Amino acid sequence: LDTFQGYNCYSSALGEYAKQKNIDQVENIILSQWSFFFDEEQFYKNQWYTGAADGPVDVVLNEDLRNFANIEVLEHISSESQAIDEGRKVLEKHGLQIVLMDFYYMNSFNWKSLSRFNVTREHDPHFAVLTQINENSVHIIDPYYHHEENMSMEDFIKSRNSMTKQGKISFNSYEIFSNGTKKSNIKELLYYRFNRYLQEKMFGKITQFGQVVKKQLDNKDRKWAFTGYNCLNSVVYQHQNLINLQKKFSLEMPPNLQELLDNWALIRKKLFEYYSRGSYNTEEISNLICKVASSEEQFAQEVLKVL
Repeated sequence: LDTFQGYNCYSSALGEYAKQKNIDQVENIILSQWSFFFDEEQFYKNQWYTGAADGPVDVVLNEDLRNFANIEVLEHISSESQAIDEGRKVLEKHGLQIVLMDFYYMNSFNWKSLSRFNVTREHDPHFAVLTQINENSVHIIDPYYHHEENMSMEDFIKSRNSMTKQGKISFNSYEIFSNGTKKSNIKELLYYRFNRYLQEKMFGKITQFGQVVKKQLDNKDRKWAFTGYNCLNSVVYQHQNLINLQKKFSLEMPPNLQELLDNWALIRKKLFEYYSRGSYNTEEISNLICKVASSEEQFAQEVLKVL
C-alpha cells in the first residue's frame, strides 16, 4: 500500500489518518521531528530501548501536535463490547479508527524476505488503522509496513486485550481532536526541534547506546541487536523525512545529511549481521555508533546556522 511512513508505527498511523481525512499540520509536524532516546533499563529487559522515541505512543510528538497545531490525541479505553460498538460508530462517521494492537496477531512483515526463517511472534504493541468490521472479520491497514489484512473478530479482540512487553492493551483507541488547527512555518518547526535536540543533548544518548553495545562483547544473548535493528529504522526514516522536507520546501541543509542517513543504514546492517551470527564485532558496531553521535551533534549545530 502507498501509506504514509512517518518514523514509527504511531506517527505512521496519525499521518495516514491525517492524509485520508484532510487534517492540517499533522504531516508537517511528523516530517520535521528530530529526536533520539536511549533507555539502558529497557535494553536489559529487551524492550524497545532506542530510536526516535519511546513507544508505542510518541508523547513528545503529542506535545508538538498540541503546542504547534492545537491538536490533542485522546486515548480512549473501554470494555470489549463498548470498544467494538465505538469502532462501529467511528467507522460509520469517519471510515477509519486508530487502534493499538498486539503485533503477535498481525502478519505485516515477512522476515523470510531477509533470509530470517526463525523469527518468533512477540507480544509487542503496534499502531494500526481499523477500516471495516465485517461478519466474524475486520479489515486493518498497517501503514508503517504498507500492509493490509483481514483478521477474525476473535483474533482482533485478543490483539486488543493482550499483555505485551511494553504493557497491557485494553482496547486502546486514539482520537485526533482539534478545537481548531493552527498553522506553523516549516523552519519554526525545524528550529524548535534542532534547538531541543541540542539542549536535551539527544546526541549524548547515541554515545550511551554505543557504550552499552561495546559491553555486549561477552553476551551470548544477541536479541538486543535484533531489537536495535528494528528500533533504528525510526532514525533512518527521520533522516529520509528531513531530505524530503529539504526538497519540498527548498531548504538550506548541511551537506552531509545523505552521508548521516547512509551511516545509520550501515549501523542497521551491522546489527542484523551480528544478530544472525555472521560477525563477532561488537567493538566495530560501538565505534560506528559513537562516530555518528559526534556527526549528529555537529549536524544539528550546523542546521541552526544555515536554516
